[PDB]
Amino acid sequence: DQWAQQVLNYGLLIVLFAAVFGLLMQIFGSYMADLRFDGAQNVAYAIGG
Amino acid sequence: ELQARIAGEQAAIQNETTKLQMIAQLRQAEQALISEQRRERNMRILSSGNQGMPTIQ
Repeated sequence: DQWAQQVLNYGLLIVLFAAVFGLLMQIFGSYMADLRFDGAQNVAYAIGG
Repeated sequence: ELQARIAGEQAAIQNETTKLQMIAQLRQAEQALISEQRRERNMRILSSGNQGMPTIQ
């Protein structure tokens, strides 16, 4: 019973982290890929975001 | 005549001395201008009038 419970625990962990981490890390990657130190973007806005 | 020729030669060397002083002043001015351009670029990057930021899409 305990072994099955731990298997379920870590399976749910891997599912949740796969999905949510992929989504969040892709969003962060896109945002950082748009970042530029040109004269047109506010440095404070970009770093704060 | 030779004395006056040598005097003119001294005047020419004086003129070169003045020219070298002028060149040194111009060198200093050029360095100051390069620094001014650097600071203009820095101000342009960090200006608070900028309104852009990355977009989430």
